Amino acid sequence: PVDARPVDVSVSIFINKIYGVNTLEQTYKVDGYIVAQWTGKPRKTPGDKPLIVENTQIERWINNGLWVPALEFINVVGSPDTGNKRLMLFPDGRVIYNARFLGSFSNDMDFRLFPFDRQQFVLELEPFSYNNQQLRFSDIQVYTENIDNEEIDEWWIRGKASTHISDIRYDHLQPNQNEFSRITVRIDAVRNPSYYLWSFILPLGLIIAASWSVFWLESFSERLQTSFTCMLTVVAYAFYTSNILPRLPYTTVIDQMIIAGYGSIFAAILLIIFAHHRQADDLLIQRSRLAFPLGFLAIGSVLVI
Amino acid sequence: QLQESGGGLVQAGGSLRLSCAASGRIFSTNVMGWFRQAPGKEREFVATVGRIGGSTVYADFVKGRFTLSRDNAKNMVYLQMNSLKPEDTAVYYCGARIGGSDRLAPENYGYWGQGTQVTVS
Amino acid sequence: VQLQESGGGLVQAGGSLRLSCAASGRIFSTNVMGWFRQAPGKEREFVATVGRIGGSTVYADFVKGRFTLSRDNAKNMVYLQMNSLKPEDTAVYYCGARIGGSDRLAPENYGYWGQGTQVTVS
Amino acid sequence: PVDARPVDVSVSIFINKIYGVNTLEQTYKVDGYIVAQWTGKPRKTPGDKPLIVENTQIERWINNGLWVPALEFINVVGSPDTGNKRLMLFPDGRVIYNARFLG
Repeated sequence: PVDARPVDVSVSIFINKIYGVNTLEQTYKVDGYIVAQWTGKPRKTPGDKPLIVENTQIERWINNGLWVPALEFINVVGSPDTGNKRLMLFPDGRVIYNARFLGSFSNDMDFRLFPFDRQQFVLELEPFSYNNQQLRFSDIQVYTENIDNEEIDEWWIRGKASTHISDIRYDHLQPNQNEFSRITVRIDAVRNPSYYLWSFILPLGLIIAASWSVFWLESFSERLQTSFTCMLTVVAYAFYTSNILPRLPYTTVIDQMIIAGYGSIFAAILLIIFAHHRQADDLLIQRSRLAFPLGFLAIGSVLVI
Repeated sequence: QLQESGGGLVQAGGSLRLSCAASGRIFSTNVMGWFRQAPGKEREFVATVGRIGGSTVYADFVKGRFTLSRDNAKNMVYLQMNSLKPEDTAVYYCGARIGGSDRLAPENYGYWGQGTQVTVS
Repeated sequence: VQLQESGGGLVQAGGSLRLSCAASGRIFSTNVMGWFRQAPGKEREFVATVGRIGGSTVYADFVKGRFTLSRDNAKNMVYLQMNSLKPEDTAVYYCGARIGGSDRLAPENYGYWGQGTQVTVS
Repeated sequence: PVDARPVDVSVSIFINKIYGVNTLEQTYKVDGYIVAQWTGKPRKTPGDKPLIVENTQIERWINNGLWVPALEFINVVGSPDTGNKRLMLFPDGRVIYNARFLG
């Protein structure tokens, strides 16, 4: 008289916190609760009331034949740090599994537009051993943190949490037994560019702009020597930035500004020497005090395509 | 600025619906909480929203008798108070959480309202 | 990048079709292509695309093992063998290319859509 | 007096990511799954269907005499982080071991 239909599992995910982004590894940490509910065969409980079984005691019930399927985080890195866990067994057959978890999760993250980047933090959940003929997800609900003021937070959550329930078919695996039910949660976020605009981009602009002042010096010697102090100032600034900003395998927006600075100061050095060593006149072409910042900003504009 | 209303006199066992109008820079009603202060006693917490979605924090004397709700459209919160008893007589204030790390601490609230009196016989 | 769908047409309930999407332009591989559909009045919804790990494929919940995604990286094409059709499947089946992000199931992470192929089940 | 042939083990390895290169230590992290499949002793299973034995229930089957040989990563530095693991036990004696690892 068995029931061979798939077991419908309802899932709720409570996300406490997302943090600890690691840019090079493209990972992030998630702390929260996972709640899974399904209906089994009815049972007798003490006093015909719901029965609570915590932590180690859960293992005793699995040994007695209680079915408690393992649900794997597909995109977790290593074994997640599972805290308290609990089962609730109802007389009518309901079974609810609840667990606190902390894990590091991976996803495709693109930081090229840093510090103005947007990211999709994703949770992917799937049964470890049971295909969708035995265990299928029926619904997914996600509850996040109530935010007071976002100006203090590194990331700003734009929009409600998106969810999906799909099927994953594996070729490497009877017919119709190679398909697993998967839940996908997505939290869209946008970085807080404030800190990076005032402490990094703005001071770097004043530096590059300040380097354009070499054209206002009234001597070749003064123009060429001060340029070297400017160059030294961009290099000293590249260290300050690299020491704080995240490591990546590609350049960001700030990295390109720094390169633009190197190019500006190097270009000015070639112009200072050409003007002075092409003729014997020089001071008049050095009156490019306006032409240089425009050419930089001009190129600076076509870089934004 | 915050303004309370909905207080008054009620018979032991009756109900009241306090209202707190919020005006100004307030992105969400989550920051708002209810307090009460009887004559001679200190201002004690009553209710505010919980950190995680779906949760609400209530003082231990509430015992399920009060219910905090919010109308983000009108940018407001309501304290539905039932099964009132003489012990609940006090001035009920509405506050706005201005930082800190304690939802239940009056020290972390500013912009208090004038308060609205609740009196139970 | 330019995509062109093909293979649509009319069929009765329980029939079969084989859609084809030809990619022309600068594409790193066919892994980035995914099938979507949009019936009149309904949103454009995900149908299928390759999985992150080799040998895996992501299918919408309504597929129920009926459709099967395949690819010819040489010819730079992906195929969708649709079987056991039903009236509910009638829609315009587009072909998108994942433009980034980590939600293969999200149309917002796709682009370079084609003109679409109409499929109708009676 | 006739010896038994060796047990053949088919292996499938699934590699999710290779990251965390440490140049000085000449190491790198690898996250994936490992599947090993062999034929052992025939056994009875509920309804004669394939049986799924997950995680800590595997050790109960070992104590009662199920043979599960230890497969070692020769070039793993330290004990790898094992997540979920699973045995699929068939009546005909087949065993499929599936485990998640990070090392």
